[PDB]
Amino acid sequence: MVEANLRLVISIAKKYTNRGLQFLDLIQEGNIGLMKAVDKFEYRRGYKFSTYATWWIRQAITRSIADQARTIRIPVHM
DNA sequence: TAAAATGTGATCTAGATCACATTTTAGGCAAAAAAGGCCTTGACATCCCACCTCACGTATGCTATAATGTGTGCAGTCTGACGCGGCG
Repeated sequence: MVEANLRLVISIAKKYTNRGLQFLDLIQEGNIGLMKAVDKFEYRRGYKFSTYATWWIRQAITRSIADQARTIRIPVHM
């Protein structure tokens, strides 16, 4: 599953590899959200998988950029 | 020889005498008491300490139409010598 959907991970990743942090870190975090979605996904919902891990990936990257990527940590609320 | 010094002598005038009683008052010796030095007491004032203390802030979780191989805006190519790994 994971080795299959790596291209989803990288595709979504490089929408956000504008000069925020760096490519490969967005990619790696994307693989983390991917592994979550593989751990959680239900076939019985019968939907496509792409959407599910799209959400999960996007969460993971979207707050790893914010936790990291600065010398001064601004937490999520600000 | 000009100009300053020298005798008339009786009539006075501010202080000293002189023995003894009474003050004083030292000065200096004993000290009473008061006001510092010693401590205490009551009363205040201000805390240090810390002991709590709720609101706001913060660490973390999912969101099911679906979407799946970068690139990406740069460098302008300095150059002469010296090592080293191919390169026959």
